[PDB]
Amino acid sequence: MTHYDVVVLGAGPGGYVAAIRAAQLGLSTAIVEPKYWGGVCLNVGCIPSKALLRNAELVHIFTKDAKAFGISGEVTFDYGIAYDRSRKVAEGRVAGVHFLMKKNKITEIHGYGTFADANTLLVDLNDGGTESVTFDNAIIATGSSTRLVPGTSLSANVVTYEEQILSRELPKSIIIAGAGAIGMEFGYVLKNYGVDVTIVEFLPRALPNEDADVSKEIEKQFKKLGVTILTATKVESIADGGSQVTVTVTKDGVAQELKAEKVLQAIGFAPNVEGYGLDKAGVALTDRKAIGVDDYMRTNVGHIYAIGDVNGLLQLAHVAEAQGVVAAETIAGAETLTLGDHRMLPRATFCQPNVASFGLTEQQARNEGYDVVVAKFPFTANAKAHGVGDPSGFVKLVADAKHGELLGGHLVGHDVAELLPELTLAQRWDLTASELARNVHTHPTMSEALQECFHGLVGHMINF
Amino acid sequence: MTHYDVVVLGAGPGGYVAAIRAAQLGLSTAIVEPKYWGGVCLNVGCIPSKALLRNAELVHIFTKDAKAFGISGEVTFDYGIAYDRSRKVAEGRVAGVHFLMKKNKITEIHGYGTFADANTLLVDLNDGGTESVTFDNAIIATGSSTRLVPGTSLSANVVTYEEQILSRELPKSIIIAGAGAIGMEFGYVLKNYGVDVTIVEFLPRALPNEDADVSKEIEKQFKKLGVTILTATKVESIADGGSQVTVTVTKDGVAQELKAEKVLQAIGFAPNVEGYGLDKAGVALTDRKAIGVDDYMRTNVGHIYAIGDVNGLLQLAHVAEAQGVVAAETIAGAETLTLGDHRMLPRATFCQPNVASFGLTEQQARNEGYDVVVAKFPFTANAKAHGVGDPSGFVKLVADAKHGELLGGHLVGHDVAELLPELTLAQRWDLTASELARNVHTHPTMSEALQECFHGLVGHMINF
Ligand SMILES: Cc1cc2nc3c(=O)[nH]c(=O)nc-3n(C[C@H](O)[C@H](O)[C@H](O)COP(=O)(O)OP(=O)(O)OC[C@H]3O[C@@H](n4cnc5c(N)ncnc54)[C@H](O)[C@@H]3O)c2cc1C
Ligand SMILES: Cc1cc2nc3c(=O)[nH]c(=O)nc-3n(C[C@H](O)[C@H](O)[C@H](O)COP(=O)(O)OP(=O)(O)OC[C@H]3O[C@@H](n4cnc5c(N)ncnc54)[C@H](O)[C@@H]3O)c2cc1C
Ligand SMILES: CC(=O)Nc1cccc(NC(=O)CN(C)S(=O)(=O)c2cc(C)cc(C(F)F)c2)c1
Ligand SMILES: CC(=O)Nc1cccc(NC(=O)CN(C)S(=O)(=O)c2cc(C)cc(C(F)F)c2)c1
Repeated sequence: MTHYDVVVLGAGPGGYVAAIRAAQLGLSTAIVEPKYWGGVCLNVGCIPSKALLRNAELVHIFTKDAKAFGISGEVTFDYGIAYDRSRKVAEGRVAGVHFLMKKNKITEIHGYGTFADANTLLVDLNDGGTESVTFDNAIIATGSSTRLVPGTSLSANVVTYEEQILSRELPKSIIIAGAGAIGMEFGYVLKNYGVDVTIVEFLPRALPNEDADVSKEIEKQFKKLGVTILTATKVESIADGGSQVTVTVTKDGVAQELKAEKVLQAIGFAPNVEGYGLDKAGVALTDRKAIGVDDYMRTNVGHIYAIGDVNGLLQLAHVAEAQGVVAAETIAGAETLTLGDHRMLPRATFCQPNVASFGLTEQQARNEGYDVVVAKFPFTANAKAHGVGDPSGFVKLVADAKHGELLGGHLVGHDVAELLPELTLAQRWDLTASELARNVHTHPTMSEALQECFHGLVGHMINF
Repeated sequence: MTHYDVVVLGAGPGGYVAAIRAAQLGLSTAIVEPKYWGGVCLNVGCIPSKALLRNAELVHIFTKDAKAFGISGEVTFDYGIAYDRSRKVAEGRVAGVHFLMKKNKITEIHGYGTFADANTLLVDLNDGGTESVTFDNAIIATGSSTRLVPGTSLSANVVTYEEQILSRELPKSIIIAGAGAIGMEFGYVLKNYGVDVTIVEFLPRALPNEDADVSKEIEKQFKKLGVTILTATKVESIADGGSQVTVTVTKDGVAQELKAEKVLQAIGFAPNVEGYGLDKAGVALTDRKAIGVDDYMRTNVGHIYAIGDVNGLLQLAHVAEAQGVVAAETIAGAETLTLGDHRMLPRATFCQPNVASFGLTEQQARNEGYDVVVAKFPFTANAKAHGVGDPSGFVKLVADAKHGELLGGHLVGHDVAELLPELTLAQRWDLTASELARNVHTHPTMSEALQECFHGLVGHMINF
């Protein structure tokens, strides 16, 4: 029944960063994790997927663009080597998490935690033992799990991201349920490695959380890649027949069968809230079955916090880390700053072209009553995008007309995920388009498209 | 004869942007240019060089990283096709400038302008003949020319960037005089296309304007590429023997002869100040033979401005454009913002890894009496850099300890030229390290390294 100021449940990006921050602030800290040090993100998520996406991008270059770059010769690509590299990358970063745990003198507890009451955690140790731990504060960082299409089940040929990303061998053909970031990214990797890919989306646009202009562009790019995207299409049932999987869908009010060797379920993620005594701690769930929190990540139990995907606010790694910092700082009574409207946080999808966005879409800002101004600059007017060989896409900024404060930003193009920091910095610290347009951007860079958008928000664009 | 509110001399990025902004402000504008619409940058500079650099980077990726990416096959690369694409990119961007001039109702005058007095310009027209233009304001935007090693001359095998970048065929070997951005970029392109490359630099490090830690890292990567860099070495003579060029260099009083098929002179650029009647307009030069200007780009003649490389302040394209906007706004009496100390402006070099920086180096900040705080984050601790396959390099931020105000930032790594905007926005609008550390950066991106540097400036890094 050892005692810690802080016990962290789960060691994904939210949990292990919260534990570092608590340790930095002088708090005795323990973190409890049975399986994934670094969580989903480092083991089977962000880290390995970005390695596989880079490999896929190089296939797409040394295949579709070789002639235009003066590259000649018969090239072959081996997905197994891409897989192997992704696992070595993941393993190196996981070893990093353990290094940081030791550097900060955080106690690792290798097992699964169940609450006995608001201040007691019982742990089933990976070695078979059972141990108890008490705490002054708890940080729940237990993540989310894949949501299955209602009525369907997993099987040999019907998999979540986890089994798919851990496969060294690819199928001949796949059907991906869900056109969010995960489904689109897997579609990009598999199609470039020669898998027939169909992506099925219930809403009428791929990447339906994005601005509709962005959805339209990414649909066009994926069609050119040879991916079939079926939008406004409901998956009714999934039947694993062994040698093929049959997906029954409704589209245009008509039931139709699609067949493939494999099916990836990627329709969303549900917070992990069952099976570890949240009820014994007294912790309340929202109507959506996420752990409710306030702006300081506090649950309804004042000394128990919930960070990362388990609160369902914005299920991304940098959000989990930032929420972990807020919780640790709030526990310690240190100066913190809350995150505010989580819609303003940045996010990206790492197919090529990238999609990167923050804040409100143009349609959302109009619906919420802002006096909306929009500036859109296409990368066909950017010198760097032509030099790199990919002038597709654009930057679209949405601002409020009273002072030119930013409401959102929507980017699609080559490597645009790196371009968000200046925009979220301005939004957070109340710099307007008039201040942003005076910030000189290096030439020739993709980032010059930001500066032309600022000009268009305040007056007239120059190089457009 | 014909009269304009504003006449712009030269149509590089400085001139043609100044003319657009003057036009936007309602001033009747003409722009005089004999040869390069888009100037050096769009025709023989930034635009085609970044196209060649992308081709070279794809050679490097296959050549050194093919095996690790699972790519097999005997591949050849044809520099001729890189060359052809660089010209097509340049020609499209020049057509763009012409579209912008007509969209903004700017009069193009196709010829070479000479001042007759402080309000009259004589134009020798390309189509034969002479026209006289009078003006109320003039913007001199006449650029710079290559400085040669004293006593040397151009010949068939001794060239500037202009003849070299217009060459469709490559030599077997080359000596590059000067390890500035231009010399390093050509060295990167030519070495990747199989040329034996030696770069000779008078100062004791390559990219000597950069922070010494950045120079050390780029020298290391170039040595791994196989480029010989000779630092603290003075070129004293260049003798073109037709079949070979002999370059005599000295270091520590010892002389040595270097031989190669070709020599590229890239030791610097001198403002263009002779031969177009500056004396007749009354415009004064600095001791270094640049046109002297104040903070609003005005020469000693109050209604004559000088922008871009001809004022020698910081000979970069985005600087020329920014100075053009200031000059045009000042002429019109519009609200403007001076650029201040030009050392704070951003700059980048586009070999791989990129180098990108702004502001003071750590040593310059120490020498000027700041209370210097430094934070350095290596890309070996960045998840995106490992996924991309290039974890080399770092981000190094220099701040003042009183409030955490940024003094400079120095980046070397994969595609880091895109990461400067947040740093220069914060420096310009007085956001300190403690405001920057709260800006959430998307995961996994190279930009997360910025956020970790902010944490180190205000406290302790988390993921390092
Ligand atoms: C394929 C894929 C790609 C992704 N790519 C990105 C991307 O590029 N960028 C991005 O920002 N996000 C990405 N994500 C999302 C990202 O993985 C999650 O947002 C992130 O991992 C959430 O972190 P977390 O700490 O909240 O939870 P998790 O990383 O899910 O970690 C929670 C941990 O809690 C442990 N746990 C659960 N219950 C208990 C218990 N009772 N006791 C002890 N431990 C317990 C689990 O074992 C798990 O390791 C991706 C996700 C997937 C699936
Ligand atoms: C190989 C190379 C690569 C470069 N890469 C980059 C890069 O990546 N990023 C960057 O920011 N900078 C880069 N530069 C520098 C960039 O090219 C210059 O800073 C930029 O061109 C300066 O713009 P400017 O308008 O001052 O002058 P210029 O572009 O030199 O244009 C001046 C124009 O004035 C005209 N002119 C001269 N005298 C007269 C006259 N009397 N009458 C009429 N017209 C006249 C000339 O014909 C010319 O077209 C590079 C330069 C080179 C050589
Ligand atoms: C002093 C010293 O040697 N320290 C050291 C040693 C070994 C490893 C590490 N650090 C890592 O391994 C960093 N990783 C854990 S990470 O997956 O790259 C990652 C993950 C996340 C969520 C966010 C980032 C963000 F920072 F980019 C990076 C530090
Ligand atoms: C409404 C409409 O149809 N407009 C249109 C049509 C055709 C072309 C263009 N514009 C260009 O071609 C832009 N170029 C000239 S540029 O070389 O790319 C360039 C150069 C510099 C110095 C800086 C940038 C910076 F913006 F990135 C870009 C506009």
